Amino acid sequence: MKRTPLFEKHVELGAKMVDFAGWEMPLYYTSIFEEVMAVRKSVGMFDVSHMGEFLVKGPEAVSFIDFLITNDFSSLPDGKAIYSVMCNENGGIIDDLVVYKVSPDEALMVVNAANIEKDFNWIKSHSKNFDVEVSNISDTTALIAFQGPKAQETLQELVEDGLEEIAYYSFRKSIVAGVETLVSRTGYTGEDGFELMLEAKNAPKVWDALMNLLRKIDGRPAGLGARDVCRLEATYLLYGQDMDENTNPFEVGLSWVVKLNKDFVGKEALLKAKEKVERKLVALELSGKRIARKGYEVLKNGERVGEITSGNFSPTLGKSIALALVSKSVKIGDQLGVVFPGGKLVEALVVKKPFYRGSVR
Repeated sequence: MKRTPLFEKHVELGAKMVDFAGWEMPLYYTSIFEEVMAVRKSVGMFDVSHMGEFLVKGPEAVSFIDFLITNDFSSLPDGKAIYSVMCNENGGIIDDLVVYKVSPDEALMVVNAANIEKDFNWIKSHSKNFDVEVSNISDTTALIAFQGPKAQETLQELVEDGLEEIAYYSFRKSIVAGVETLVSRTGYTGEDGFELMLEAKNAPKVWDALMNLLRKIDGRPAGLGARDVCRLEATYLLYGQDMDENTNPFEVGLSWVVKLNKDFVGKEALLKAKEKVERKLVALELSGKRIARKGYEVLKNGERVGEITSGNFSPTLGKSIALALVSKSVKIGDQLGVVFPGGKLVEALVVKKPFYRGSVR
């Protein structure tokens, strides 16, 4: 499996390793629940160096990005990032991502680990008519997520610039624990927090410095187990589980990242798609302790209405929770049934999204 520049650190901390998108990653260090608690109460630090980063440099960086993504990038000012999806000609989601507008001549794209190759090939196969050069810097770049209600007050000590100034989804080049870092107020937890992008060679030192601070505030390093629990609670999506090329943005609650007033790949397909949205992604709270998994059939009074996309147990709400892609007819308050292996039906209630809103700005 692929190894992050922090692999040795994880093993040393005694984390239980798991395979994620071909990467050898920490499922947890102590326990999934203790790590989720850390994120919800103090600080949870995640190694997300498996994420990919692409650089788009050139006079037409802005137009190129605006052409590739569904969200409006042509308006973003320097130092601002944007969440979006990138669609194919048929409106299918190739991947969701975050693009940083460094300057009119430079944009940075952070994409999902499992999609680095697919994404990069797609982006490069579309740079032809744009005065830009696209490069993949993933191989030498690391990314650390410092998340929690106490993330800022804890991290400040090591950052030479004021974190307060950095607004939600804004970023700034600064120095962290003595190394150049691209610091953004972004996250996947539902709590306040930042992501620290840096040269892979400097990841070990930054991680150790941060670990030092965590022990002081009773925070903790957090693995993929806690990452999935927190993102699901926050009701954020995970490409491949909740959406893929067989779903368009409107079907999974991402209409807000699609701006049809501009031109982009998949535009025409999406105009038509918007006219007939036949599916939706709903939040479910199941009865019992069993966790629903992707693919489990979801029924309404005995008739199929869709299927589970993501499932897990939320210690924050003390409930088995799930996301499910179902027919447009399903509404909040409905009593559904989830078919577990062996045909066992488990009751589920449709609830308003998101399950939980923390300290995120």
